[PDB]
Amino acid sequence: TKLKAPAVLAYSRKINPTNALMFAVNWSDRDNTTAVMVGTKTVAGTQSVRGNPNDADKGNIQTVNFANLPHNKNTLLVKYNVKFVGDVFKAELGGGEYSNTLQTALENTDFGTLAYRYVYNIAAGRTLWRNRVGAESIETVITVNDQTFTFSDLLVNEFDEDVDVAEIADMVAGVLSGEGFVTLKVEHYMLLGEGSEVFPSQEFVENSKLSKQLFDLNGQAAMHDQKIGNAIRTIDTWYEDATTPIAVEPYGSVVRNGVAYRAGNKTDLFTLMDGAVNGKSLTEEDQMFVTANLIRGGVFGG
Amino acid sequence: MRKFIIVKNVKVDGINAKSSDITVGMPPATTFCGLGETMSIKTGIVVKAVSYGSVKFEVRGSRFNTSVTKFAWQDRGNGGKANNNSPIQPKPLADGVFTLCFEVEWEDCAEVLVDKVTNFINTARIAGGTIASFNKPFVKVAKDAEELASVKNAMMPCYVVVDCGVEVNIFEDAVNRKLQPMVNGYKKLEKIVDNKHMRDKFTPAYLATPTYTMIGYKMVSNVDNFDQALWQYGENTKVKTIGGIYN
Amino acid sequence: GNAHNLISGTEYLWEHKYYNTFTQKLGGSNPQNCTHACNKMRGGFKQFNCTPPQVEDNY
DNA sequence: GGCTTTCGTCAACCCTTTGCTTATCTTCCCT
DNA sequence: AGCAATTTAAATAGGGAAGATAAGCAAAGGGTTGACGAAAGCC
Repeated sequence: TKLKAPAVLAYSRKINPTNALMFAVNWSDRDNTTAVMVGTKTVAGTQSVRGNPNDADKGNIQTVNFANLPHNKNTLLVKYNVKFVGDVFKAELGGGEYSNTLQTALENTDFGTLAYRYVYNIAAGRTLWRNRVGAESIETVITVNDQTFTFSDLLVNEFDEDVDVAEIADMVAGVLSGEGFVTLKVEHYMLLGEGSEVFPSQEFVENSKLSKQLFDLNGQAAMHDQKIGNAIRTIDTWYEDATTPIAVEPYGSVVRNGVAYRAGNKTDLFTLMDGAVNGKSLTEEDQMFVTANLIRGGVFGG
Repeated sequence: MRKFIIVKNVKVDGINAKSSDITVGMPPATTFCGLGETMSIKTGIVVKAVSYGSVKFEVRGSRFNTSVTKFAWQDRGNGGKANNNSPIQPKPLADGVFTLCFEVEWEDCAEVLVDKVTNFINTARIAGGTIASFNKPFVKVAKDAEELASVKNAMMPCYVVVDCGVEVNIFEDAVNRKLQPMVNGYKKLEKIVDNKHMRDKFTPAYLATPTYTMIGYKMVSNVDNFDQALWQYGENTKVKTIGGIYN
Repeated sequence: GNAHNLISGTEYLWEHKYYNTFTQKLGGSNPQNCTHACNKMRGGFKQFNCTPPQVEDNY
């Protein structure tokens, strides 16, 4: 009598960011929006591969895409548009009955602090991945339906209580609890410094002469929307022995650390979804993790 | 001293691609030799050989099956069954743009020869296919061998048929040496004693099984000897090239 | 048509992996009214794909 | 006495997934 | 109102880093294309 998940069950992304375009401004005249071009440089060094103490001194020439602030502007600006979409339990590819019993298994999830963690990850500047390391201050300006919100000092590791993140998260959770959508026009101003080096997203190219190739929109330095969205959904502090917020994944998995924080401890998304559709009463953190996966999206079947 | 008339880019569609039971595709040299003797009958210009090349040729269908023809209820006495679909006997159809080059011997001006060949081709039918279009035929002569090659290269671009001969049989060498098989003629099995259901009552008739030779496609300029591309009626109830087996 | 050509050619060109061919079921929907070989070899007879090479127009 | 219509009779597979060829070009020379 | 000069040489070499991954679903239908033989009204 177990309610098996359909193979075709798939949820769409309901936090849609745009490609985060990266401009250069000063800290005073932020309207002087000059775009940061990706340049290409070729750099000489040494090959210091772990298992090669022979090629060590031979030399190493690498062609890398670089992006820097110009030497007349000390502030990096990052412009993007988060798009929180409601209707969060209607799986656009899933079955009707399984998605309906998952919806009526997850009506009581606290959307307020889910939306607070999303808007906090926007406001504290987690969408600036390496662009926050080394900065006098990080000013986040979010336009939410003709309402400008200003953010100066927010520690990104823990989700502190403040009234502006809660104010934006009020209509973000109102969207995520029901229908409609809300658009967050985000502008980040990092006082990086005069001629400082900025960190755009890097593309994967297989057979290319470029060692590192950055993402460029018509030549302008930019971040990928998936990197920005990963930084939105980096809210998971509810897994086993949680010390830092990780990205919401179906297996709680990060690739760089080489460990899945929710695989092998029956806290992965699929076990809690099968528990939700089979009468196991979920916890508040557990429901919040499952709903965060449902608005991250993904196909969950087979 | 040799004379030729070339009809270039003979776009023909509706070609009966069923060359035989085991060959479907390009019409064989028996078809084009039959076309040559057809003009020997209608126009009176008696034709020794025909060299034919394929500019374009597509058999209607997929890469493994030909598109069958929706048959029409045309036999007598099967009314009542006419509302249902007519049964399909296998006849693949094809389209083809050809280039033909007829060895003729002529004693008048080239204009009346061109007009006679044009008036034939306007009423002709290449392999059961309606001749959709054709360029104005032009007369070229092969006084010597360099002039023979001039006529040869005047059929550009087309893939002519060269005979490569039978070693053991058709299937074996088609896999081994990878050459194409086609009908070079027929083999007579039995005399036909009933001439009532035939085209003529006086012309002697035989049941036949198509003999095949193995052939290759080479572009007309890459053919060294034009006599190896000119097919003609041999005296073995078959057709053959003037130059014999292509080497 | 030669019957030995049809049957032995289908068997050989399926045996010797010669795939430059067409396949035709001869009798139709139910080939037992045609011929015993069409009745039994229902997969269709192998005939030679006699298409010549094309001339590319853009040259 | 054929003759033309319609109904009954007799069956049973192992398939495979592009090349075939691959285009008609300057030396002497003197006017 | 066209005239704008000639030769001569364009650098040898050393390097172009590896380590990770490259999803799992579920679909992919049949509808016509039958000729001989045998009852059986019908000129």
